Amino acid sequence: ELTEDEEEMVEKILKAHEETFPYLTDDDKYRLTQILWERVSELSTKAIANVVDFGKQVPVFTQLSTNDQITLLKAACLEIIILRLASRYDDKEDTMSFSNGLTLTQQQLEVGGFGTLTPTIFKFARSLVELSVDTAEYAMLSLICLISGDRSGLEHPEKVEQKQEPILETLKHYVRKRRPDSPHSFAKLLLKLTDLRSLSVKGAERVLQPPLILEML
Amino acid sequence: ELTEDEEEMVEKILKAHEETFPYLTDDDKYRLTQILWERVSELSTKAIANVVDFGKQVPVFTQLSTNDQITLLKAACLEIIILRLASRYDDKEDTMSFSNGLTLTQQQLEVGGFGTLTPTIFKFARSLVELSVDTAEYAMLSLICLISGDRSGLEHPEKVEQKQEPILETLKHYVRKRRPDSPHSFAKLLLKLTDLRSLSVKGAERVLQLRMEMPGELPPLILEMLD
Repeated sequence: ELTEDEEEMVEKILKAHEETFPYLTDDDKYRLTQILWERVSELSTKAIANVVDFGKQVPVFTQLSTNDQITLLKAACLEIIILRLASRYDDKEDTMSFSNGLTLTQQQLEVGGFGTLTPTIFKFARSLVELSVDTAEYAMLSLICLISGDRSGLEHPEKVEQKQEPILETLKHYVRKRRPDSPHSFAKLLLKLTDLRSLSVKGAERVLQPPLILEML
Repeated sequence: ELTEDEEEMVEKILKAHEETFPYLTDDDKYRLTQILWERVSELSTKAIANVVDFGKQVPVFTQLSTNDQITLLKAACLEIIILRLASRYDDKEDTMSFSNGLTLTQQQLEVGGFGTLTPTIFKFARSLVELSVDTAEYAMLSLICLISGDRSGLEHPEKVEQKQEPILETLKHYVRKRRPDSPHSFAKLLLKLTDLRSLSVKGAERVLQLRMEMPGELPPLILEMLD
């Protein structure tokens, strides 16, 4: 249905996601018993560590200068974690899941450490489900976040943009193959990257209210 | 060590140690004159810092999750530093010497950072000199400490274990090369790891009291590990 290279790209990108963001409800989730943002903060360390590994597993990124890898990961990290979190949203049950299996309702999150943002997080995640976004799309779309040539202070921003160009074409074709009917689908998907930038800033604000990892040279 | 891979592995692990643990008596060691703890505690930062580098530079360790790297490094950091500090124990003069060259005596350390542990540290270090332990064997034991499947909270403890096994076999053959006469030396060297666990757990207890109840809590890499 699609180029041979591209299908190679999808699989490598998917596989990189899958290896560093395993599937859920096999090794089931749990719904909590009882105000408890302790775990949420706990899982942050591991969550970021995994996004790093995601990049290690995708030569393209591995092609880039070590400085640029750090710069892009620094800038991308929270965006990709949010996208992952959205990825685990359960439409049926109106819940979100952490990599541990901890599963929480919107209201439980509002009261805990997710604030007034929680509604806007859920709306976004719901938006992706309307667009029938799949694991492959989540992965590639993250990689588009990672390899973004507008980050401040890159050594070779032009190189970064070059590396980004094939994933963009691949995403387009994959989306087209899943959605031959709807020519709007690709634009809609990328513009959720815009949503994610804006959402990311707001989420970061609430983080306030990686030095061992940074030692990667 | 037997296979060409093993001899290679020794060289790699040895090299990484040397790269992160420079030789001493050259940039010679010196004794100040008269208190000392601040001198000791500052040097902690580098000491930790180099162990991180040791991990950075080493076969296989890099292969595993970023998480597991972090988990193992936190877990193993004090054991490796104690082992390193033992390497520099001087048998004639009864001294332990630091990065800089600063060299000290058992009593000085008792007043210095070490306190009640100091006797048990020196006992241990004495024990390693008896077994005639060399730089390469020190480097292997550090990685073996590092690559340890038993540490709590690992993502893939089975892999960490599998990654450990060739280094163990390699250490064995190397020990066999150096000690054809006594075949129980490899067993003896392993049991020193069990000593170092116990020694390390006591070490941590002192670190917690001393650093927080400290004039200066710094710095940024150093905090994360001990925590």
